[PDB]
Amino acid sequence: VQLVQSGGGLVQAGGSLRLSCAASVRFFSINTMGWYRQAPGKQRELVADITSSGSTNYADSGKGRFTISRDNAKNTVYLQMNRLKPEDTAVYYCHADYKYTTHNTAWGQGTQVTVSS
Amino acid sequence: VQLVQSGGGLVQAGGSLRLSCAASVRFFSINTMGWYRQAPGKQRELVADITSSGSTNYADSGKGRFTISRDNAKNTVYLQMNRLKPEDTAVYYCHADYKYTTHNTAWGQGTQVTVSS
Amino acid sequence: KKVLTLEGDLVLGGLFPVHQKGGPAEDCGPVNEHRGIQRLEAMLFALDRINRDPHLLPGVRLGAHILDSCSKDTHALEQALDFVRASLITGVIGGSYSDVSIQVANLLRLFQIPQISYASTSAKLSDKSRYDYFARTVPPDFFQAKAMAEILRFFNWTYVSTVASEGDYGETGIEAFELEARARNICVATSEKVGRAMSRAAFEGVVRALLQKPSARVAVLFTRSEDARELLAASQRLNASFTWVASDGWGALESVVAGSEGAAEGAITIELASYPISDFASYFQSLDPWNNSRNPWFREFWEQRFRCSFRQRDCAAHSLRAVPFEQESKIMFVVNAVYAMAHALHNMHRALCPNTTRLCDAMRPVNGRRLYKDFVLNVKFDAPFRPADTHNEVRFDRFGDGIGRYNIFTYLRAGSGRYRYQKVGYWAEGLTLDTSLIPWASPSAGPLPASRCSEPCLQNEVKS
Amino acid sequence: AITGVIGGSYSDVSIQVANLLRLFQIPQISYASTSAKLSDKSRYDYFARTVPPDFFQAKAMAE
Ligand SMILES: N[C@@]1(C(=O)O)CC[C@H]2[C@H](C(=O)O)[C@H]21
Ligand SMILES: N[C@@]1(C(=O)O)CC[C@H]2[C@H](C(=O)O)[C@H]21
Repeated sequence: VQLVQSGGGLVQAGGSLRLSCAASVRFFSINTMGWYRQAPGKQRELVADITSSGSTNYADSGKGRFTISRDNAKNTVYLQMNRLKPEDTAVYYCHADYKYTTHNTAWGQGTQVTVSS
Repeated sequence: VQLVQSGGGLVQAGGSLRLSCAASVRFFSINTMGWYRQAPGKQRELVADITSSGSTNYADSGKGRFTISRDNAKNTVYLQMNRLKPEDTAVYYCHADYKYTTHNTAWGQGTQVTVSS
Repeated sequence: KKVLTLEGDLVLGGLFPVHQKGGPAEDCGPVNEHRGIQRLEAMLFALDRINRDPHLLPGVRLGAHILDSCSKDTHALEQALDFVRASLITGVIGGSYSDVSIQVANLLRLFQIPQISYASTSAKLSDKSRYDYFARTVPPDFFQAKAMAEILRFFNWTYVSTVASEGDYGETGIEAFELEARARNICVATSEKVGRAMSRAAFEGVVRALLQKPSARVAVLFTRSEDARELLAASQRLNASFTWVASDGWGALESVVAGSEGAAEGAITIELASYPISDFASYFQSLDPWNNSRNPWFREFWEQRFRCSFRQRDCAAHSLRAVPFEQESKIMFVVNAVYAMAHALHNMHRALCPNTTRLCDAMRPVNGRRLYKDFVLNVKFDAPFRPADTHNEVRFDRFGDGIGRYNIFTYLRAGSGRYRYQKVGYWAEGLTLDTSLIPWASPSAGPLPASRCSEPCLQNEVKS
Repeated sequence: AITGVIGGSYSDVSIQVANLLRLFQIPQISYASTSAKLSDKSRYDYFARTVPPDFFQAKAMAE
């Protein structure tokens, strides 16, 4: 499946932001959809994930942040910037888990989320 | 499994030839081994085959000819030319069937024979 | 190895399986009299139609560099290398088999030039992360396995067998079929694979390995044309008569039942949903080996079809109009692919050259990325040579594939004078069967061949 | 002229570069790709690796 993303935004610290990630159904049962952050040439870190059944997990530094909401109808995940900081200057991505003989994960394009002074 | 051939020879019609074809076991159970004849750019045609259990098969017009004999210890086949015909100018290829998740068939090199008047 | 080249402003490539599978002697042997030659001539006919079309590239005459894949990955990749020697053409309408299109896409994305396949339905070709400069008019083959599983569930075929070819078509097809059969309570008896360089004895051994389970009265197929033909021949020689479930490899092809029409009777096969082109038949019937020197493969096909010998000049009176002609389920797809490439080039021209008609300075270097991006979205046109009843149109989805529609044929009419198939149903986001046309499925003739582990014992006395 | 390639470690990269080298008539060795698919010399006449194929390791794991 293809993952489209919207809502990059250029806000300062302490502002609000909405990052949306949608996908195509294609009669596929996407069983997990979440978000990731990483820098060009580095490892990726999970920030938020939902297994489409209620189990929601976050990062070690984003337990009280990164509020996410998804629905099994449109297969769209919306993330909100609760509290911003100058440490999340990395580019974000959203992933979708589909299990069709491969258990592969489909990623999306890049969305630039940077917070300055 | 790789196939090697020998016994080219050069004689007129009515002579005897010994087409030998050996292979490497590599703990592979070659269940069937035989010969085919064809020309570059044409379709293959079977002339002799042994399934390593006494049951042998020949061509539609070569039942009384093309004496084939295979061995299980050395994994080699030997074909005889009792009576040569001018229509036997096609090139021969020995094949061996191996079943390792693929049921593939391995061939060898061509030994072009020539029958004159 | 002969090269077929046309003259035009911009040339597009093509890779067609004109020759059959390569034998042990040469790289490729006999000529595909029904798949390679017919699709090649259909591409040539559609190119001639576009060159005479005032609405599609009026001033820009698009050429052709169509070549033969010889039904082998090595020869296909060598021809793709001959393609990319210029950048080392603009597009490539080529690739029938799955692995051929896989290797061609691997070599063409390396040079950033698009590719619109016409017969390869492999699911892994839809992976845009690995094959981004690739598209196809045929849809993928994971819901084709869904259609096969729905057909099997329609006839209550639980304990079934499987057979496929090694590579990228049989593996993914069998995987999808198993995943969609485990969800429909349909079991796999024997999961096997066949190779490429095969013989009659290997297929006889395959039939013997499938005969040791008499409970599996039906075996689904994801093989190619030659593999299905050899399997049918081996089952006919071993007196094994059981219904098959074929993929696009067999489809509605008459060369698979050539000689083995007995062991293939009552075999439910699935082909792509298409229509016979009313203008390609008039083009192919009017072909002659002397008035069509543009294609030497046509001369070879004429020599190998009518048992001709050009060194004997004997068959100077034969013609295609005398013999019966039957199109394929992919001629529509090859003409849709070349017309989609032409429409993409036309839209790119009208976007980059909005004043003149011929190519411009910014058009001579054709950027494959921008061309593919302008093709995947700015291509929506009614299918060429479409009947007046249907409203079919060529639309490429997000993955560069076609709409999901299949036809279901069966081999019947055991009389030697009317050996043919029969469309019994269509699969389009759902299953539709008409058992009144299937001989064995009708209850008046007899019960349908069941394929289960044990009999449906009654709960009254014996428990489950 | 490269005159040979020490090849990749993974298998997909290995088969891809082996295809490209067969196109250009270039030998190839390998050191980590233990795939048995690369043992088929009909498709990869080059790519003679110093590591055993997959089925040896599969038999080892079965034992
Ligand atoms: N089903 C295949 C495929 O790759 O999708 C494999 C064999 C063959 C069909 C064709 O040539 O039209 C195509
Ligand atoms: N086992 C692999 C192989 O292709 O044989 C796949 C992953 C990796 C090992 C390596 O890089 O040394 C090699």
